[PDB]
Amino acid sequence: KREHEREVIQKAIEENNNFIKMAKEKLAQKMESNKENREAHLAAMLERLQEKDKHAEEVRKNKELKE
Amino acid sequence: MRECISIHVGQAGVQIGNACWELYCLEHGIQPDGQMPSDKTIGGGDDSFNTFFSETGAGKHVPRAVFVDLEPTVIDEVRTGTYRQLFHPEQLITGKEDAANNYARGHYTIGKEIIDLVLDRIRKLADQCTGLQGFLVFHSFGGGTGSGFTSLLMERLSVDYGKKSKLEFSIYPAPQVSTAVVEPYNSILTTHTTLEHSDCAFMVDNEAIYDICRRNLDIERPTYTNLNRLISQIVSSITASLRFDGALNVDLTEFQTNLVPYPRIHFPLATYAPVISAEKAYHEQLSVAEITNACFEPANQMVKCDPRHGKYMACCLLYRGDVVPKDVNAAIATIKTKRSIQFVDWCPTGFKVGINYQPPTVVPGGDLAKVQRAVCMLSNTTAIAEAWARLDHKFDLMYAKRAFVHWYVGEGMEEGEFSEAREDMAALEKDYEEVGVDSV
Amino acid sequence: MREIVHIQAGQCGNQIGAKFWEVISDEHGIDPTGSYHGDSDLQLERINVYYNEATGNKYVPRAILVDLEPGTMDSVRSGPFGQIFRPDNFVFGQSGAGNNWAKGHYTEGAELVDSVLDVVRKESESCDCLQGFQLTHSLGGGTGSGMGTLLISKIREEYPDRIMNTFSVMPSPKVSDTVVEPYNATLSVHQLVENTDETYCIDNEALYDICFRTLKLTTPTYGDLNHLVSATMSGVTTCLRFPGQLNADLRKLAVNMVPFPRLHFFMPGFAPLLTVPELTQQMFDSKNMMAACDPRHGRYLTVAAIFRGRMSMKEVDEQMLNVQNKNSSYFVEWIPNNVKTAVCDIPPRGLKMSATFIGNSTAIQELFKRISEQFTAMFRRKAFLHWYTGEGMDEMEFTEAESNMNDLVSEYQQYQDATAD
Ligand SMILES: Nc1nc2c(ncn2[C@@H]2O[C@H](COP(=O)(O)OP(=O)(O)OP(=O)(O)O)[C@@H](O)[C@H]2O)c(=O)[nH]1
Ligand SMILES: Nc1nc2c(ncn2[C@@H]2O[C@H](COP(=O)(O)OP(=O)(O)O)[C@@H](O)[C@H]2O)c(=O)[nH]1
Ligand SMILES: O=C1NC(=O)[C@@H](c2cn3c4c(cccc24)CCC3)[C@@H]1c1c[nH]c2ccccc12
Ligand SMILES: [Ca+2]
Ligand SMILES: [Mg+2]
Repeated sequence: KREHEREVIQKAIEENNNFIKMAKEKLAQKMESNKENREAHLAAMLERLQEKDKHAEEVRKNKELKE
Repeated sequence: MRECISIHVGQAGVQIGNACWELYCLEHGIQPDGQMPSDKTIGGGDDSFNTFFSETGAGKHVPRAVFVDLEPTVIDEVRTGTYRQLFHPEQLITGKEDAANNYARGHYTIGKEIIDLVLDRIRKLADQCTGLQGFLVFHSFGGGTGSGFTSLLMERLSVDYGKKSKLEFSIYPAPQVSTAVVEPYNSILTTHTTLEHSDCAFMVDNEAIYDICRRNLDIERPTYTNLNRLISQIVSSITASLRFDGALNVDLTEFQTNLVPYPRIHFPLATYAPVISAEKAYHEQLSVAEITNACFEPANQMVKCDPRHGKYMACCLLYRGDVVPKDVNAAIATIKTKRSIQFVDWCPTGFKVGINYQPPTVVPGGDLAKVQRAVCMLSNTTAIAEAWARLDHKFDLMYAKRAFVHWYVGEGMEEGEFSEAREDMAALEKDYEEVGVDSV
Repeated sequence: MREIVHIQAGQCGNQIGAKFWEVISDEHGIDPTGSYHGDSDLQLERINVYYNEATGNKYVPRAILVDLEPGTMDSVRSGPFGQIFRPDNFVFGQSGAGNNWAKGHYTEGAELVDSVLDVVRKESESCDCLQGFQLTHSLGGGTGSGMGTLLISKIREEYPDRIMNTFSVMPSPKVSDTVVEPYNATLSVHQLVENTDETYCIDNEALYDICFRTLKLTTPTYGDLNHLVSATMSGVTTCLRFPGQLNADLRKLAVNMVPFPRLHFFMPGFAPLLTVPELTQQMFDSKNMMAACDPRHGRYLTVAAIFRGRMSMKEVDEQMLNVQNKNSSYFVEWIPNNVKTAVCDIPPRGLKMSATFIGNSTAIQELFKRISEQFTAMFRRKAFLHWYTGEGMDEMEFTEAESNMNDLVSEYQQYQDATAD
């Protein structure tokens, strides 16, 4: 009986810690994933604005090469 | 001991907090500067009101509360308001930019920048507790902060405080006082994320409160102030057992034992009575039987639904004022033989009763009449799932076209989170359907 | 606070830009010297949204004035409230666009744009928390059109996490005889659909028809057209400028108005041109739209409306519910509660009560089809195309701008035809 009593409270501690542990990890995973995505979205936005600059160079270049 | 820390998140949470704490002060005879003449133990004490108020050596009674918002203008009114002396400046936390009606910004982009600070300030309150019981979290479903930041906070609180109890007062969105078209999105996302981290959540349908203010107090177009003063009375009724003592006083945790049959089934339906104007209450005494019978009038519910078309899994009556058990039992006996009250077959049908002799209180220049007795019924009904159904439908209409989803994706979220959240709600609607089915 | 940085480019942009500042400076109760002489604290509650506070309680508009020709710059400085604008925020070239988009976007403007950004950067760096930019310009010209869209792209590079809003004036043969305008418009739209979050489609065709047929003004002046614009711009920014039941910013407006990123072209409306039921029916009437489009030729994705003045709010709520019910077919059902009503206690100047309307309607395609029709009529003949290729442009950039605006139309048509089931 004493042995069973120890196993019950130990199980309660284990499940409590497991819940804390999983919650801490599930959150870290989410904030990381969200950081990647938001960055990749802003990075893509800047890349095609970069393409608009490169294009403008090719336009101004094309002008002086027609004179 | 048995201290309770309140956390008020976003505009709705903060402004409701203002109403609640103002009401608490008047019920306990606490002045706007925090002084409480009737309290003879200076600088401390183990009285009942100490569950919600700490004490400084100068005799100031300070709310065990943190106010958080990602925008400063709402809390700035608290900082310069009537009860500005009540709170230590560190209890009032603000950012410079709100979540813009976006769950993603409240949970990730903007919220992550202030989450560590909030937890530190919460920790400072907890370290002043000799026996912290749990947290009470006030927030809206629809706001970006009330939605996004709350769910982040709830997750972080489960990590930092383990299985310490966390209760919710959640404002369910209504079109009459809507602030964004994406409130259904924010609602579903928060409910999903917070579900595992909340032990009990009291939803407050703004349309229900809007209707009651129009119908019972004859307010042609209720303001947030009108809604909040009514809400604070319901909140006061629920927390009354924690803030007062009495022979017939029943602790909220005991009601909670009956109200939550399964972890996910933790959304009680609140019903309050009497809500009546001064004009109508004059020369008009509402008896115990009358206010108790009013608890089974759907028009008086905090959430729009029809319990008469559902099944009960618990029924609790929280009385306050001039009330004795004899009149309660008589009123209940009458009601049982005249109302559509049916329980599931796996639960006992007895009503759990609590009485706090401390009479109801009203705020100066308010609309609510001051009455000698009031009652708040807390019932666990399958009918509350109707609130989920209405929200989930509005969610489906927009998400089938992915309307407004790009505002969330742009903040780093994925469509998988939307579908994951919606499936959890679908399972929750199914859960409430299953518990209502008769046993084999 | 939450600051908005104002920018006005080209002739048209500075005209309506100056008018906008004249009107709201009056509403917030400040004189051309920048001093406050009002009576209500509500005028200064959210004043920092558009104004910087200088020494001796001087309120300076957070505005940047731009043009490739120094002519209009003298007009503003000499015009009323000319002494309120920050002198250093005046950025002017000497060239002049000559209604050439390529000059404003790639040549002349690309040489002046950096000195504009230096002023943008200086204003922005002082902000407590910048929420975004609002630009006033026309799409028919060369500077405000060509260089205006260049600035947007350049500003979006340094502030990709800020809201970009524009008050774009659409060209109309009823007002401007200039032939090349449908080129400048199409090329501008090609930019706005990609790099702006919200665009108020101020349509000269609509502005003309209102003055002529309703206000009974034959041969209407630009002053007449702008009196409509100013009243509109005043209305749609009320929620940004004053405290109310719900306070709004550029982001919260975009979230609620734009269900899909590209579909961010609003048709504004105004009423009158009374009692509550009268106002509500007029603001939903096609005659009161500042964009030459019939809303009953499409469906509303989202709708925003202010009612200004002291009136029965119970009545306004009932009438707005009334209109949605009687006109339910013209609001998409797959977006629940897609109509919101706002209320400001303070009325405009002259009117005891008014109502301004912001509609994200699929009927806006009619406006783009008009431009596209005038565009392709010129492009099939390659008329005046040498003015653009002369600056180094390619025929493709015309084709791409055409097909992109074609997609915008068909995309508006897609969600018009969509159903719940
Ligand atoms: N009952 C009640 N509801 C409120 C109150 N204030 C806001 N709400 C509701 O809250 C919802 C919007 O959430 P908010 O709390 O206003 O927004 P937030 O939490 O500050 O988050 P942000 O979007 O970042 O501003 C709306 O549906 C409102 O009806 C209030 O004082 N009382
Ligand atoms: N409503 C209005 N439209 C204008 C005004 N001035 C010019 N426009 C329009 O703008 C177009 C000409 O562009 P403009 O502003 O002159 O080009 P820019 O000054 O070189 O950028 C025409 O289609 C006009 O209808 C004005 O004061 N009010
Ligand atoms: O103050 C506000 N902020 C917002 O986001 C606006 C809004 C638009 N929709 C909303 C919805 C819900 C709630 C708020 C808003 C439904 C769809 C469109 C709202 C507003 C009402 N009338 C206006 C007039 C001018 C400028 C802003 C507004
Ligand atoms: Ca004490
Ligand atoms: Mg807020």
